[PDB]
Amino acid sequence: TTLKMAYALSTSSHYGAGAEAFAKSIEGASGGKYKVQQFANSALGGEREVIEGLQIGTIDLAIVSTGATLNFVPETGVFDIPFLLRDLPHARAVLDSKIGQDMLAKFPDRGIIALAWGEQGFRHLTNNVRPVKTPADAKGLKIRTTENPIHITAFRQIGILPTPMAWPEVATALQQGTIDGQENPLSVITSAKLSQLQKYLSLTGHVYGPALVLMSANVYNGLSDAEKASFKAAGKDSAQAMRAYVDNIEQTGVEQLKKEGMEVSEVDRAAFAAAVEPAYAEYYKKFDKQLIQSIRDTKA
Ligand SMILES: CC(C)(CO)[C@@H](O)C(=O)[O-]
Ligand SMILES: [Cl-]
Repeated sequence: TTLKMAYALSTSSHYGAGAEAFAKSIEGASGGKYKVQQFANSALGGEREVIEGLQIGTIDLAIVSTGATLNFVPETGVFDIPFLLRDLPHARAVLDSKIGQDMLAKFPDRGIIALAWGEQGFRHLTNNVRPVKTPADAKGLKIRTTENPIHITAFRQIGILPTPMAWPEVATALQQGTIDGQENPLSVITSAKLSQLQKYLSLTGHVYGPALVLMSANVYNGLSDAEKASFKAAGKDSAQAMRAYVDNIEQTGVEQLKKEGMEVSEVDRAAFAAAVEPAYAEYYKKFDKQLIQSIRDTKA
């Protein structure tokens, strides 16, 4: 059985590393009973369509951001609150804990199996208009966001004009100048060639970007208990490969982007965190305050 695995970016990206690790894991475990064929570079559409495909069973596997997943499992949105997950060790500890694992168990009610929390890293603001050194500098910029309402609410707080847009639209819109910028981690800014589309980078690190390794219920439900365990294991191997890719690009990424001609600014992240904090008025209408505190207090 050849399973079809979709993702948005190149085979040399963190998604590619994750998909390759998944493929090797399941092919080895299954003695070749299951093989993975990769559909990179958004060939099967935007992430929303990919998730819809898993629900119907036309796509078997995927690695996606949390850009479009709140339309399916809104409860996970808590992880998308700017500055809540503080750094890579904290984010990983939270997602690997019962807090994160309990969230994965919410997907099957929607016809989706969530095998593991993978990773993109911390998202940064890019644009074509001017350097952004302070939150004031960002006001008035037309910045593309994902479809994620938690992100959109945050950016409104510093006067950004957000335009939610699926990923396949972004390069064209940047070139056309209908949006001034976007935000994504070093892993994406490098692998998606955004230095060719964006003059300025500010290292806001405003939110951790998780990823999800997903599988169709169609396929998963058909498996034995041993086979289900092997897909969960491959999910974990995929997540580890993504985290290792991120650990590496976090060391080299800014240097790479400067070489490619980007003007990179460090910022005072505490100023940005303070500027977006009033959005908690909205977040507390969606998420339990005690869950948010438990995330804060998760160690490591
Ligand atoms: C680039 C991306 C599709 C990766 O999942 C996502 O981070 C997004 O939509 O910005
Ligand atoms: Cl897991």
